Amino acid sequence: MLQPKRTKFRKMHKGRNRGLAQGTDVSFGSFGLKAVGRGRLTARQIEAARRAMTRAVKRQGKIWIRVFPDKPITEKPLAVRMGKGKGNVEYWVALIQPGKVLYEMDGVPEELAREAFKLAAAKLPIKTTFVTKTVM
Amino acid sequence: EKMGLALGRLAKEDPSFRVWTDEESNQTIIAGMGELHLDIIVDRMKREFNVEANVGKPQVAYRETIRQKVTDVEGKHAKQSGGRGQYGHVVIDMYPLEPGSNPKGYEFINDIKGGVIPGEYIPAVDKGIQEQLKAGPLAGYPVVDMGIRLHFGSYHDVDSSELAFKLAASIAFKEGFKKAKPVLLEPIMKVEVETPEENTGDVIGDLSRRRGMLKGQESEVTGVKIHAEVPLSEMFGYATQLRSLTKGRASYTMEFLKYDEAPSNVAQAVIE
Amino acid sequence: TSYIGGEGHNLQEHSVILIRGGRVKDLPGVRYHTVRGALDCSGVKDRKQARSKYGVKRPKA
Amino acid sequence: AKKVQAYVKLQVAAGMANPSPPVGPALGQQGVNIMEFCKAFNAKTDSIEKGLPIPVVITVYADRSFTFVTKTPP
Amino acid sequence: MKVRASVKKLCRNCKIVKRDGVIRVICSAEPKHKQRQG
RNA sequence: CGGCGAGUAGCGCAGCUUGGUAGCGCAACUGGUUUGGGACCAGUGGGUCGGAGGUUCGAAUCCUCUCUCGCCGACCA
RNA sequence: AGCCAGGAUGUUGGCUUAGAAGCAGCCAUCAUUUAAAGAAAGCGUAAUAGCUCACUGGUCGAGUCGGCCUGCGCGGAAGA
Repeated sequence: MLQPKRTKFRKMHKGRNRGLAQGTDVSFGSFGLKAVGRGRLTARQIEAARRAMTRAVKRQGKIWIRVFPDKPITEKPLAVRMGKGKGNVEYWVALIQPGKVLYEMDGVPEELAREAFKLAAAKLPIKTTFVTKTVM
Repeated sequence: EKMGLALGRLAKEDPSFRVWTDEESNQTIIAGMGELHLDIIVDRMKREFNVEANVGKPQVAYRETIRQKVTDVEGKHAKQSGGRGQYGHVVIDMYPLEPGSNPKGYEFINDIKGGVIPGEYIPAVDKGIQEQLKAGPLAGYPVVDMGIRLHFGSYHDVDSSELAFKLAASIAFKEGFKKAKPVLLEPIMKVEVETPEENTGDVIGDLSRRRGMLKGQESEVTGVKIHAEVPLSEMFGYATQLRSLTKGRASYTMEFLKYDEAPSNVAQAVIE
Repeated sequence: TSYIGGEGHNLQEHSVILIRGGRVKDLPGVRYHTVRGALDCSGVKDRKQARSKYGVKRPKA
Repeated sequence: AKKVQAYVKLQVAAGMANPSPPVGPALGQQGVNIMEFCKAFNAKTDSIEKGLPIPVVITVYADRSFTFVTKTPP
Repeated sequence: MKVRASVKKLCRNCKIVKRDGVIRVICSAEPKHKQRQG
């Protein structure tokens, strides 16, 4: 499971999710899934969506995982009165904004990739579409 | 005592059903023509000879053999107390033998050259390994295909006796098992079925459902006979379970062929 | 416990026998015998000598 | 050898006459006798190459009469 | 049959209808494909 | 659950205080002794400090994060 | 879109030779005969056969087919 190995700090602020993401192009391959939503993907979902594709081709093509968690989420232990310190690190997530290219796939005809992304999306929360590499 | 009697004065009515008595488990095994044939007999004793014998289910054998080679396995028995001081040390290696049709799953070739273990002690370890083969380290079921070659060892002057090496062989023996990870062996049957023309197919899947590895179907004027391999566990009730498929028109027969390493689904289901 | 004299026994945990008198002196407990020519332990595999014991039919041939 | 009535794609080996193992109900599904088949098939098998992997077509009529066409190896 | 919020033509001969305004996927060849409420 | 005390050769304890070098007893192998063993006398090897990240010239040691394992108690309606 | 047709030759193509004959899959994913027909889209078999579709003939005779971006609706939608 992808996880930032050995970073600066363990717990970090709740933060905010404003604006538009940076990576909006299909950079590495030929086909890519762009996220038309605005939410927070978890590491669990990431690898899950990976399996749907890793299975969708069985062995052909190259898969690029654009995003990376980099955000630690905590949670208070069950039934503990509020207060008494900051939570305990549970799991990691990667913030998402619209117009972000998440999975970039190359090596297969537009057909299967179109089909492949239909499987990845069913595991991810936010609405996403399928976009292609264009010229400049 | 009167059940052994019960059959003897009921068997007279019909030779069609026969009588056994478990080779290894001392449980009587009833045989017959079908559920209808058997059903009334149960009452024939439950009333005529007063026998509420809890009508169980046919039983099993379930062999067990090693999965792979071993590496060093050695023996060592040292409890001195002065007067006895029995000290015997051996170092064997057993291997998964070739699965062959011969009943020689045991073969101990002596690799020792010189007096590291006295000649008058080969019989002891020889005696040793074979008896433990009736103590399959799951629950004590028939073990075979153990390629044993004794490599090196030692002994104690004046002292060393048969006691040391027969038992010390076993302690070494057990390691080869607790370290090369054996696994069960299930007996396998060759079952031939004559199915006219029409339910042939649907019969196969039933047999296929019984883990039955298909062998081949050969056609004749009336009835295609089928050669089939099936684990004996899946076999109970088959007759009726078959005639209900073939509308009571088929004829199956049973032949043993070989022993198979029982899979997970069946494997753990013996451990107790 | 009782004794079956002669390598002609064929029983395991069942199969009724007959009993006659006589211990064996070396087997702790055994104080009776079997009548070879009885229920579940008939004659000992065709012996011709003193076969009124080990009871096997003589050579009819 | 009319429209599809009574034939199949077989003849594993003409060199082995009356082939049981690999054939089985391949032709026996219809009710085709093997002893009768020895009659005609062997009649020209001796005349032609044998044992080559080669198919034959055997079409049976309604009165229990057949016909064949010996073919080309795959 | 089976009721779902998403009903798709499984077979080739699965058809779509709007009886009573309620979507149905009645078929003509096979029974199991008959589904609705989508 | 939080939270003060342990984690070291095959076994049990040292060494942590104030950082610089891993030890004692028994186990184990070897030899003597004896008719042989036990016992008893001599010699020797064995971990390199629960695992990970820091700080320093230097980390078994001083701090942090997890794990396994004990004790204290998780009370007042 | 309907109504009558066709829809084939080598080719059981290997292998695990038990068996995957257009139809479990692993590879090629052909060329011929053509008005056309894929060494195959689905149903059906142990493995075939049987039944259709792709594409192509004719008839009838006018528009028809599939995606893209949104407005506004249906379903998802069950409590004392």
